[PDB]
Amino acid sequence: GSLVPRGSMQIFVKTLTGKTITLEVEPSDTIENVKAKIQDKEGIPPDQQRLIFAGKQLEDGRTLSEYNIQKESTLHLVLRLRGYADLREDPDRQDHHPGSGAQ
Repeated sequence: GSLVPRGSMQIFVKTLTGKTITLEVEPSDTIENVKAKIQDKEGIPPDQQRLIFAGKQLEDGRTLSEYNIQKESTLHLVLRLRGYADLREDPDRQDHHPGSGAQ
């Protein structure tokens, strides 16, 4: 059971049962996008997923830069883990940008 990340982001996450899932971290990366990383590990829904930082749980969904919070260290956010990962058929899309280059 091993898969390769897309954003090359790795973090430490501990579930209630003890399971561990790799999550992405960044100043401009909020739980909104992070949900795509954790979803590939177990597939836990961010809508119900709980965010626990420094033992304190939260709910709001903002960036570390805007919320000035420390999530690029140790964060554990998992709701009723299950255990389901893979290398194929995972939550990941293309990070391309628009063109619009006329003469």
